[PDB]
Amino acid sequence: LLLKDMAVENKNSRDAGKVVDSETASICDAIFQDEETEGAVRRFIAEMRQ
Amino acid sequence: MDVLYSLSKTLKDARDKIVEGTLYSNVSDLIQQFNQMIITMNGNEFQTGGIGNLPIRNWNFDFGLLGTTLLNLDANYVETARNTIDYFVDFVDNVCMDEMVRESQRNGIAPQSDSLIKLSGIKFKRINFDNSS
Amino acid sequence: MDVLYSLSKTLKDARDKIVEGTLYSNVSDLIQQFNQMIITMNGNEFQTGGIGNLPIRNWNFDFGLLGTTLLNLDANYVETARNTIDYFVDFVDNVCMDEMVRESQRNGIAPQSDSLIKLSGIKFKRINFDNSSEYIENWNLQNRRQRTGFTFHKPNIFPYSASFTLNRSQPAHDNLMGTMWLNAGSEIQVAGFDYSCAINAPANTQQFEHIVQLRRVLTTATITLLPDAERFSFPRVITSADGATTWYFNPVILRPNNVEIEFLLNGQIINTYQARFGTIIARNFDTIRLSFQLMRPPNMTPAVAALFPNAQPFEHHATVGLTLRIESAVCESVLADASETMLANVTSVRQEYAIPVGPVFPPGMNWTDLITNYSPSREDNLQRVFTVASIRSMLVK
Amino acid sequence: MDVLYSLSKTLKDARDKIVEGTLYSNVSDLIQQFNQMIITMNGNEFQTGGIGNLPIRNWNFDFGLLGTTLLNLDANYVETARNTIDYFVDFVDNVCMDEMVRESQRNGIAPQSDSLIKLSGIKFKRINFDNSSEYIENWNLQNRRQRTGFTFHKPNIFPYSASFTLNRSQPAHDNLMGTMWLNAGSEIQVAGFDYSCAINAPANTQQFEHIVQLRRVLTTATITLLPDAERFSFPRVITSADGATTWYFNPVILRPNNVEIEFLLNGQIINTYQARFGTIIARNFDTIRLSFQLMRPPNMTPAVAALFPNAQPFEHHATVGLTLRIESAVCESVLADASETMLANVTSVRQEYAIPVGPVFPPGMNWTDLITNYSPSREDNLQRVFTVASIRSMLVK
Amino acid sequence: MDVLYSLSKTLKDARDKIVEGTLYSNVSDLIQQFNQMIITMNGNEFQTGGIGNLPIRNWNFDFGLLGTTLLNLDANYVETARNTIDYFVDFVDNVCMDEMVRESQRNGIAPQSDSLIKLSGIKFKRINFDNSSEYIENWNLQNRRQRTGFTFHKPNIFPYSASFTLNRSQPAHDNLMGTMWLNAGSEIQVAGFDYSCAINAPANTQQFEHIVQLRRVLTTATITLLPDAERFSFPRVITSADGATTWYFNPVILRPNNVEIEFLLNGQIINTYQARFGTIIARNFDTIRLSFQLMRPPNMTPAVAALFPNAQPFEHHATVGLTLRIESAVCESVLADASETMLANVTSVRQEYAIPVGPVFPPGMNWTDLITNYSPSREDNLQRVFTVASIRSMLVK
Ligand SMILES: [Zn+2]
Repeated sequence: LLLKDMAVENKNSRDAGKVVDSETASICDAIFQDEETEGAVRRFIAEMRQ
Repeated sequence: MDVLYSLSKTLKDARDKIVEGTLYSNVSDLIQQFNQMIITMNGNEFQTGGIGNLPIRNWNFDFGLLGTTLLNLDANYVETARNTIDYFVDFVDNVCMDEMVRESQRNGIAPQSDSLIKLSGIKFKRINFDNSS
Repeated sequence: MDVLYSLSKTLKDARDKIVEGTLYSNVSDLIQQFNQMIITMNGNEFQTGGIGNLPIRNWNFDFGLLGTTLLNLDANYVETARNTIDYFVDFVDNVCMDEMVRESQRNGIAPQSDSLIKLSGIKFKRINFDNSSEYIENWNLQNRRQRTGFTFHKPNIFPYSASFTLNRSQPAHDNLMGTMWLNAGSEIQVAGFDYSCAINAPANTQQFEHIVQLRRVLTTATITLLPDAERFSFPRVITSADGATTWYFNPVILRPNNVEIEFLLNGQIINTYQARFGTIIARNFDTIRLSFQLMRPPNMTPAVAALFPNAQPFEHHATVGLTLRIESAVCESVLADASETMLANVTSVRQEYAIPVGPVFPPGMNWTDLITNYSPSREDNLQRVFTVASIRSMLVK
Repeated sequence: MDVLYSLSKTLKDARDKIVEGTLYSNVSDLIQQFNQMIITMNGNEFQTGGIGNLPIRNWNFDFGLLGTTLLNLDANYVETARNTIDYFVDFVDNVCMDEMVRESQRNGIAPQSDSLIKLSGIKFKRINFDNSSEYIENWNLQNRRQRTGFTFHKPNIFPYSASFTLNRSQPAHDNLMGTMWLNAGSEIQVAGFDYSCAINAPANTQQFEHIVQLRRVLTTATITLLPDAERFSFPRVITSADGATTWYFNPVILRPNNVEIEFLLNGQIINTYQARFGTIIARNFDTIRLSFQLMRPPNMTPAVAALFPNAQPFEHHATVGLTLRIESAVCESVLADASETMLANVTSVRQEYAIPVGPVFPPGMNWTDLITNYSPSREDNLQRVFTVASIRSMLVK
Repeated sequence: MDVLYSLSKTLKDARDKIVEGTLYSNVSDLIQQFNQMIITMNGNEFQTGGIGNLPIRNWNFDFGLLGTTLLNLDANYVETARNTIDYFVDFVDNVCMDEMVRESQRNGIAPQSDSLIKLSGIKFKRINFDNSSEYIENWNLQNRRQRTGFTFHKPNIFPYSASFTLNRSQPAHDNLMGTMWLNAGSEIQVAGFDYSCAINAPANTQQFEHIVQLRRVLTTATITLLPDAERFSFPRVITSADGATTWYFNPVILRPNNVEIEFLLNGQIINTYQARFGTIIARNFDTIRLSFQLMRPPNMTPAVAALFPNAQPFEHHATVGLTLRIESAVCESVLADASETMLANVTSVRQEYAIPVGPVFPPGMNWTDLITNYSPSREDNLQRVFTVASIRSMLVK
């Protein structure tokens, strides 16, 4: 296995954050918006770069 | 000189603020500073001792950056870090001691050791920070 | 019970083979066993303590398992594991100790504590594994009604006994004949004395004998037998048999004559050695009989002749002796010896927690008292209690 | 360090489980571990020796992995393997020895040699496994800070000390009162003597006491306590305290009266035994106090009365004594004992290679000197050095 | 031979790791090994016994394999297994015993019995496995002709010897000078006596010396050396050298002066200690030499002066002594010691079955006789026989 072959854009966040696979992606964009999710969440999702 | 200072507050605020548990953003501003260092260093070779009973030790730099990621720092993250710190500690000790014994009349306020004279170099100034000690 | 055992070898082979770095495929077979446990446990509640100065700590179970992936182990993996182990350690300790104090006249061979009684339950049996620890090894072989066996360096078979027997005495205690000895642990020292130096004895020889009956049979014993009893080779002032006065013993030592050691089993001579000093083997015996004589020297230089007059006062007391030490032996029953810490562990846990004297063991787990009246109940309880001490020492020393 | 350990259990479980005829699958889990090593190694070069008479040999690695010919190994398989093992054996030996001689005051708990310092490197951790060897087991538990613990037979806790203390003396040394003793290894013998046989003493009783302070606490000790000190039961000519003359000791032995043994910990009595001879347990102590008395016999036969006149000269010297032996015990610190070869291994390697005296250990690794001033530095160095000796003995004896 | 070994570790690791409960996965690697055996055996036929009182027994093989199916283990699984093990146990016992009795001069190293000779056959080699049992470990290393080594507590290196040597004597035996000693097991006690208290000796000092030659080299020895020989500190009446009369020994003890212990190897001093009492290390030696002196006290209180007149009769005999004990050591040759049961096992099996005296071993496997004339043949036979005893003790104690 290899990962580049699965690369995906973490639509949100500075640092050209790229994430694992489609599902990984979805989830992020999803939660990002469920307003009742600790400020730490967006943060983590954010800055966490490949 | 001032250079030297940083090297430490770097490590202290490091061996201190970096521990199994802490949340991310409490090291963001710090982490950076750190890496910045490793870079400037890697490639340059050093030498301490040569006087009296002071062992002549050789130092080399070639360490990987960091996994600027994981949220609530996992144990594993630390240990891979602490291993890198310990080489710098054991380093500085030898650096301090080596410049803590040489005396110069004419100009005795300036740096003496081959170790430090090299630090006052410009290419290193990229490190100085938090001079509150 | 056997259950218990596992719990440990699990943890040991765990706190041992699980270190930052090692390759997974070294623990694959292990990891499994582990998890299997957590499962069986989770959903169970326990309670230990309640006696004397022993705290009553309560426990519950609810744990996640362990990854199976990873070629090698990362530090992080360990710490998340060690945290789970430490709760089990601190657990078992409390479990052992709780069952290491209770005694039962009836079934002193069965589980006691609310903690363990629950373990012998069937639903827990799914955890047994690797029974190679010498003690458990023998626990099983016995439960199946078979031939047990243990190993001991300087076993502790002789209850302390230090006394004498005057075969010829008189009020003044100026012309005595008899024996004095010290039986303790794995050693026997015995001296035969004759104040008259066999002056009026047939063939000028006085016969002596010392018999020691073991409370348990010893097999495959390696024994050191030496002439002389150093312990009884010096001047002494001793209390009389009735305690009313004191007598004087002023020995002069001669070589024991016609030494014969017999190791008997149920009255039968199994091994016999005639005047053989050094290392001898006694393969199976429940009794030791030492026979030796004092023979008046037929030829004496003046200095010697002067010590042994034809008439009283007898001022130098002719003495012959023997020393016998059991270096190692095997016993079918547990015993204290000079190397194992079992007795000390059991005795120490009871002392530390101020455990009250019970119906089985003598106060303070006193060895002499225990071995002197080594009843079946004391032995079954001792074995249970020694086996638990050995399970505990695999993790906690 | 732990690294080091593996290297061996690897080889042992290797030179052991790898033989002409075993089914592959009995080593599948093993084989792997092995190879893994070779890899991590190859390429890096080492330096051992470079001190005293110790040779400086250079080791380099260039090895092919291990095949897997199915269904039990063929002779050929072994030999091609054994050839590779032998280079590692001869290696480790040189590695151990090189780190078994260096000492350091500041940090004498860490790796010293160029050989080992390089091993603690991270890129090697990938080897560690099966940490069941009692010593390494305790090495780890200490790095994390917890309850360590070792097992010893006839521990060597008492520095050699053979002396006396005259509580009543005079130039002629014809009416002395005091004690003499021998503390050595795991044994203590002490005698109290009173030339006057307590003729003018209150209640005709002379009190004696002997205190021994251990340099380390012993726990779970099984101890033999016997009345009398045979070592001090015979006539002696001794040097006076000031070395200016010699006195005469002519003992006659009486039973020690009101014997009380206390095992104290930080001044507190943990265990106390009153006149109990035989086997006793002392569960945790750093001090032993033996108190005993000489009581003038209230009733004496003529022969006895004659030894103890109302006026000098006092020609027979009343003596009472005790003998105490620690058969086994547990200590949180490494110690020499009567069974382990660690001290002897370390001392022997240093002697054979003419290793110069260093800054930590006394000349010749002298045990008495070491235990007398058992500093933290000496203990950390001793433990490091003992653990290495134990790693070495798994392969080289 | 190695074959034999396996057979056991197979059963042990079997009767141990196989029980009502555990997961298959923990024995998968094991189960296999096992079956593999059954196969190789089945079809073959054996014969054991036939000598002395040893019963003759024939054995056949025709057994089913093992369910490599199941996940966990159900009680039923065990019982159907244990039944098969018990036949092998009762087998091996008979196999061991049968080869533990036969001796042979020419080739006293290789197998003897019809039972074992058949095992060394090639077709069975398909069974070797896990040789970590200290003894077999060394059995192999010796085949490949390499550096072996065992571990012993209170080894048994000194054949019993208790005697004296009068360097100055006369018919009346009233002014003797010489030494007396006891060498036995791991201990030596030697006393030097001078009835004249060096009154006419140069520098008023009498020199003594005691040399003991070991039959095998001991390495890494931890030794206790103490001043005084308690065994020779009391009054004795001894037989004269020619057995024609008896002399009187009335010792008074003085400290040994200028004590020097040398541990030599092939005439070379390897270790030397000057007046060092307590624990000392002797790293490699085949000879011990103890030199010590009696120095007449230059200053004497009246009581002392009275014991040592300028002219005979000499009534108090000045004596100095030493005690040396080898607590532990390593030997390249098998030896009896204070902990191992090997000698006792071999001796016991031979005694129980009334095995006739053979051409190699002394009657009764007498240790003193054996170690006194420890020929290569006796050692090879002893090692074979000790290794078998150790294989047997893994299953039968
Ligand atoms: Zn012992």
